[PDB]
Amino acid sequence: MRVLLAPMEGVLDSLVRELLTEVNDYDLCITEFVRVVDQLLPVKVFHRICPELQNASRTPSGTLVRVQLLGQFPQWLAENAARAVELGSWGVDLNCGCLLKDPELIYQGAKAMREAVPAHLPVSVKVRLGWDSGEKKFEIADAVQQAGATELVVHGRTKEQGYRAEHIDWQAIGDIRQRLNIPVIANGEIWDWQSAQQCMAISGCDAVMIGRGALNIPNLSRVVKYNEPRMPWPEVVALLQKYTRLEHVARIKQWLSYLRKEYDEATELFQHVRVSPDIARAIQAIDIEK
Ligand SMILES: Cc1cc2nc3c(=O)[nH]c(=O)nc-3n(C[C@H](O)[C@H](O)[C@H](O)COP(=O)(O)O)c2cc1C
Repeated sequence: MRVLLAPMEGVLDSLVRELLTEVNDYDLCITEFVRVVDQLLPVKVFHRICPELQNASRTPSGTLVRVQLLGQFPQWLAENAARAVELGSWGVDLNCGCLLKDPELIYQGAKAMREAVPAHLPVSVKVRLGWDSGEKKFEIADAVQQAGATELVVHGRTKEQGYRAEHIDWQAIGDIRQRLNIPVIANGEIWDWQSAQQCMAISGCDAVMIGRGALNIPNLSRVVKYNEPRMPWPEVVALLQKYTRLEHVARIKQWLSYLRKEYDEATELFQHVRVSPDIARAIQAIDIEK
């Protein structure tokens, strides 16, 4: 089984990647997107989004990270893809879900990137089922394969369905997988060991990507792969303590907000820390127990 850590712009950055990968077995993390328009972005932008590039594309604990690009113009997707790779990125990812209601644009963008990235390095594309309909989710999928992309992440909802749980369609992901000859990584609504098993049995995918769930349960990759139990609240606290010592984070409150769905003890700690960065002391104060 492969488990990928999703890109979560405004939630996951290099610090949380280093934190999480330490206590997980993610096969690969995708960075938050590098926004591409019509310019080659400076080296400094890539290093800042992806500090791992200077560590052979790995978090300190050794988990691979891949730079993601977001954009439309194939020429510039290609030049930025080449630069990502020159700087050390283990392949490059293309965001087509945060998007493109034209399979031709996905085809051209991914192709330019494939040709611009050294053939032995992966070029992956992340998509949704469709814009306002999942009709010809095959067109999109065909586009990606025909472009020469290495693998396809499919978020099992259309753009309009947003993040509504009742709209997740793992079977659609399966129909795409049956049709293609590159790996399909199932994404969306994977929260625990059982939902992962349900997803893979229905889609037939042996690879999944987890986003929001990876914050609700900090060791979700090990939960999914090994049916490890969820990380114990004292360990979560110990982890949030380590987070404070990694150095300005208001993402801490955001994380605690995520943790409220799974850990009862998080709702009180959320209220405490909600309402200056003395929050560091408050968190660092707690004795583990309990
Ligand atoms: C806050 C937030 C930020 C996201 N940022 C990105 C992103 O930068 N690039 C991308 O391809 N998808 C992004 N996504 C989409 C997710 O990676 C993922 O496909 C989606 O959350 C569904 O997976 P999940 O149900 O496991 O969370 C983002 C989603 C959320 C909620």
